[PDB]
Amino acid sequence: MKVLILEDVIEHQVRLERILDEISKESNIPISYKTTGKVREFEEYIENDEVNQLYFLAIDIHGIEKKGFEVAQLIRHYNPYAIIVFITSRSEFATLTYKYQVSALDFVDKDINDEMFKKRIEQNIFYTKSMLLENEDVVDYFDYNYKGNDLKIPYHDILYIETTGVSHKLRIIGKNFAKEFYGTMTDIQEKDKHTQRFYSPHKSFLVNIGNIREIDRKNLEIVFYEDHRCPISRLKIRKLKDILEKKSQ
Amino acid sequence: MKVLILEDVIEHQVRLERILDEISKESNIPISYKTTGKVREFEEYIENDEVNQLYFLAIDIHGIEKKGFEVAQLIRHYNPYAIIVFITSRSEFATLTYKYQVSALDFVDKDINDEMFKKRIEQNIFYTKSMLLENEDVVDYFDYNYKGNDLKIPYHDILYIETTGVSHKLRIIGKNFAKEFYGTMTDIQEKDKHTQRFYSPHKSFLVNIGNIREIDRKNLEIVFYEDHRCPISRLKIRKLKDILEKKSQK
Repeated sequence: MKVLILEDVIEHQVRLERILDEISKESNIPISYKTTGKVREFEEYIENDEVNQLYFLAIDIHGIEKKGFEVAQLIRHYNPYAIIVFITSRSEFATLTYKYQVSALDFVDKDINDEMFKKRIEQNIFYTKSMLLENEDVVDYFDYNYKGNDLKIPYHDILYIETTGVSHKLRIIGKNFAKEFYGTMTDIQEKDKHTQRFYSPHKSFLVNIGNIREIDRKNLEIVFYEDHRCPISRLKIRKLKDILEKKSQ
Repeated sequence: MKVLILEDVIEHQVRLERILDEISKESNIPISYKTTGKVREFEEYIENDEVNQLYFLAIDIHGIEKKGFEVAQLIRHYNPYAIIVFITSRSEFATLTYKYQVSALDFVDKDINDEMFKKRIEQNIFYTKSMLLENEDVVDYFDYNYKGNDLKIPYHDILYIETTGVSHKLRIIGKNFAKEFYGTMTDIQEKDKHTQRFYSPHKSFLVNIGNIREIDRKNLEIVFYEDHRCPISRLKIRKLKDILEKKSQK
């Protein structure tokens, strides 16, 4: 379980890294952390973050009050599946979270005693694991785990998956979002042989059947809901999909 | 989009519903709301029933404080990335949403003026629009097929269907667009016999029942939500259109 921490104070940096290691041994779940006080270095961290990433964000970073809210908006803007948890001594800002259009899970006051502080961040780590893990009650969600690297996003928000120049990496593209994750296109197809939620119209494209609205025969394109004529389909590959698509009833 | 509202007080239930329809016309967003006072009736629309996009909730329901949190916990249990928005008079419970591990988008106060309230409701609807993909699960679409030629476009985007010079071809008229498709006006009426979303006010026109605002008796025309009065209605057919509007939309 990869986690990201933003803290300008060395005192609270050590404190959270200590509690994280205490939980990792007690709850028997592996936790890997990356912490920085510098915004620039942490901006490169969000660039190479997990799909459902847990964030431990401060607010008053290097004399700039509400700086953490600026990076929270930035994290949410690009990743709509992030888990933003605030950790600050500026307790009065709990009201402001909503005004920043960020769907934050928790707001932890760092002035609380270590015993209750451990219990506060415990809830957030436990929520993340229990959410990502299996769950039969949850609706049709796309869960894909490739060599430790986990993913869990709804089939509704998935338009298509395309290959990348980098080995064992794929790019999931949706509405107002695009993200790179570890995995192979052959592995998803082997797991979707019965579920049948995806189709490969191109050697480098893997579309979501549920979001195919129209097919452009003349331009060799696939039109998604809200006119996303981005993936290109081959004329010979059209025959198989069209019969499968028209058999909706 | 589909929105679920939980409110026991009628005074505040109708207040939000009125504002939901007001922004629906002003920002051309189709909004279909479901309001219930009882928790058991609201839980039914979540666990045993299918999808919804936005969830507006109260906290103090039928004398039960923090009940809104308990039911919000149920929505996040079934949908971990749903959009939960709180609407309540109890301002103090704002900092308490984090205790219930509910990832709420916004906490709205009920004691604030209707000017700032409509603007705060707007923000949550504009958020849901830019987030969720406009597919079959968000709104109902006009799925038409005629001798191999297929057309699948949103119903709210259609104002009226205008006839064209070339046979077995018709044109969709929108507030910003114009799309040509193959089909017969008689074949649409034959399929929309149970659906009843299209009316024929003229031999050369087929108007969408939903986007109509007014029926001009003086100039014998049909006026839509925006100033786009182009289809023509006749006195011979105007009587059935007038009663069908008052019956369905009330």
